[PDB]
Amino acid sequence: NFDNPVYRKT
Amino acid sequence: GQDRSEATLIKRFKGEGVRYKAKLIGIDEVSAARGDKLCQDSMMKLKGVVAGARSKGEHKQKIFLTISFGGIKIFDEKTGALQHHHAVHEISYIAKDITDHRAFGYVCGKEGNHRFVAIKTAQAAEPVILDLRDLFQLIYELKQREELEKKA
Ligand SMILES: O=P(O)(O)O[C@@H]1[C@H](O)[C@H](O)[C@@H](OP(=O)(O)O)[C@H](OP(=O)(O)O)[C@H]1O
Repeated sequence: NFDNPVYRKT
Repeated sequence: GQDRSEATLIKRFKGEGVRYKAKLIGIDEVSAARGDKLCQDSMMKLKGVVAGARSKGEHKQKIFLTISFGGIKIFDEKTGALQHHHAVHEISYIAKDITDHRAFGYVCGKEGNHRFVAIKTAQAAEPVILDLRDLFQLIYELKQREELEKKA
């Protein structure tokens, strides 16, 4: 399980 | 034990990228962009629905998903038509199904529109999850060096 470092919450 | 060097990964994810055979478990609306528990609860729910439909003789849709600089794309296997496309910037979290070595899911969408997409891979899910990890890290690294465009 991991977060996407290039995700844009905007 | 695949080679995960930068040059190799770039060739791996460019264009159509990497294609995997699988089945769509389902898509669930979730309240946050991330969370181990959030995803496991969603996976359990979607599978619960699948089990209920299977008892009625239904089957999960056969698909093939690709991992590329374009993010994750889901194609219908029988027709080859693109049905879902989630760009790299819309994917916020990847989660393996701790109860199934052949299933994983991901959360996509912007704030207020998060959805958990659940996938049942034909083979083990690990290589797919690892491709996503490598893809994201590579894009982050290329963007930091400002070379994404020169590689995609
Ligand atoms: O043997 P049974 O009881 O008929 O049940 C099938 C079995 O669990 C398969 O492994 C599963 O495929 P996956 O492992 O790829 O999910 C299939 O799903 P499907 O019906 O959605 O193809 C089920 O129907």
